[PDB]
Amino acid sequence: TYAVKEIFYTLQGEGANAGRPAVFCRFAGCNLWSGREEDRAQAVCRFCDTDFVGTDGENGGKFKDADALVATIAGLWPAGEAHRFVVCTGGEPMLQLDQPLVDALHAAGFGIAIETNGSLPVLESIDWICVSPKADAPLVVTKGNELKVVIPQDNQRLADYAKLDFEYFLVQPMDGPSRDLNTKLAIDWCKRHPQWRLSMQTHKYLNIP
Amino acid sequence: TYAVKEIFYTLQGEGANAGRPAVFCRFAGCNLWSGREEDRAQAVCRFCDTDFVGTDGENGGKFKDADALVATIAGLWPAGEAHRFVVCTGGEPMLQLDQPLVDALHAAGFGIAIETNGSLPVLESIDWICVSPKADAPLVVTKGNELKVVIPQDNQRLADYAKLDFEYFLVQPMDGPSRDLNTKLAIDWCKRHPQWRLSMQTHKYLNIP
Ligand SMILES: C[S@@+](CC[C@H](N)C(=O)[O-])C[C@H]1O[C@@H](n2cnc3c(N)ncnc32)[C@H](O)[C@@H]1O
Ligand SMILES: C[S@@+](CC[C@H](N)C(=O)[O-])C[C@H]1O[C@@H](n2cnc3c(N)ncnc32)[C@H](O)[C@@H]1O
Ligand SMILES: Nc1nc2c(c(=O)[nH]1)N[C@@H](C(=O)O)CN2
Ligand SMILES: Nc1nc2c(c(=O)[nH]1)N[C@@H](C(=O)O)CN2
Ligand code: SF4
Ligand code: SF4
Ligand SMILES: [Mn+2]
Ligand SMILES: [Mn+2]
Ligand SMILES: [Mn+2]
Ligand SMILES: [Mn+2]
Repeated sequence: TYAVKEIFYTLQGEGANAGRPAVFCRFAGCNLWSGREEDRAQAVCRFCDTDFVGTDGENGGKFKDADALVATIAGLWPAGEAHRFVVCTGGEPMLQLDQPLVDALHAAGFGIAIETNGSLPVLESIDWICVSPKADAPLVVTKGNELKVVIPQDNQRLADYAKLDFEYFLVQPMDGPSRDLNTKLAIDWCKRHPQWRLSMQTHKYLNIP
Repeated sequence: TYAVKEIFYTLQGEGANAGRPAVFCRFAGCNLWSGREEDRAQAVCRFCDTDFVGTDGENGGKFKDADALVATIAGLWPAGEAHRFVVCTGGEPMLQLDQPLVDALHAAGFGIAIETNGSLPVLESIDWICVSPKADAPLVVTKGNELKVVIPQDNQRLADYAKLDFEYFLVQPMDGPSRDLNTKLAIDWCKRHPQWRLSMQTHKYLNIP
């Protein structure tokens, strides 16, 4: 049984796959923040820009089983077109994403990517694993496809992240009152340490979902 | 002997390698346009956003041999740092880029990328080949790493491009009086034909070289 905030079709705005068309499956609930504004100031993750509370969003609800969720996802894809790609996000998707859902998606010709905070173990049958480490949470996922670190955070040990087993290392400017400031920092960080790449939140520049 | 407009260190703003730190070596001169505004109206490629006329730009000039150019390129890279990466562009870089320069760059630990219009045969020892087909020009390069097509151009057979031997198929909005309009078009194209991914000129949004 799966609780989902919203499901929509658009372009991936972040990371190495930015610009790629995908269906976004936004699971509800996160392990690092309740999602209520009253708890934000005391949460483990405090900079979230997302509403993952409830199942009242576009195409969002409580789903019977795997097949029922896949039917909604596959129905948003353009008819007759291939290159099927779903991004599982939230919220923290590893609170709900299980092997039978992964298998049902693979069966429906989808490649599966995940946006996860790294605090939970992940299914390695997932095709694209994106980890965004929170500085005050434990990091148990130390291998994957891209490590997308939102900067700046306090207690952040940025250089240590580059010793982990990932293909791509990205820093992403923290959105908020200082997005312009943080963007210049991220750019500077990459030019000083070219192992890193800049991940822009392009969907906020294109004004698309 | 190489005629170079400008050499500068920044982030690659376009394509699959967007956000990646790179030295740009912008070669002077193109075969699809003289470079002067008087000729733009009757040139083969008529939408260029770049100045590639002359050798007066930053770190520009005429270079005695390959070793002199490599020295200037390597001197812009952060000291004691690896992941060396140069983007050869222009201008049409395949007018001047040859095997000695390619070998000298590799010997200096640089991975080589090229931005080329596809009208001239490329050196297949180049590590990243980006081809941007011009609709009214011949296309003699039909295999490479990424195919980055600027849309809309007239006489453009867009879907035909998808059947060429490339790894990534990107559409990039034509900048000009209709950038916002062309961006809407590009997004819509990718969502209709998800084999294609969106390529933004992110450096114009970050306001960086
Ligand atoms: C909303 S999270 C959902 C997935 C999971 N909870 C995680 O943190 O990876 C999706 C992505 O957006 C990033 N993100 C969230 N709030 C952000 C902010 N204010 N600025 C920049 N990126 C942010 C997260 O770091 C993560 O990479
Ligand atoms: C200036 S060209 C130099 C390399 C080569 N002459 C070519 O056209 O690929 C660099 C890149 O910028 C793109 N470009 C040039 N003018 C543009 C414009 N007005 N809008 C968007 N992209 C543009 C080209 O298509 C190419 O991919
Ligand atoms: N288009 C788009 N891409 C995204 C986001 C988002 O809100 N929109 N936010 C992040 C997410 O929800 O995983 C990362 N990628
Ligand atoms: N940062 C940056 N990246 C670029 C461009 C440019 O002008 N700046 N223009 C294009 C180029 O000159 O190759 C593509 N990539
Ligand atoms: S872990 Fe991810 S989903 Fe949870 S609050 Fe932080 S950014 Fe938002
Ligand atoms: S081929 Fe490239 S460099 Fe030449 S005019 Fe066209 S966009 Fe500019
Ligand atoms: Mn988001
Ligand atoms: Mn909301
Ligand atoms: Mn340019
Ligand atoms: Mn100029």
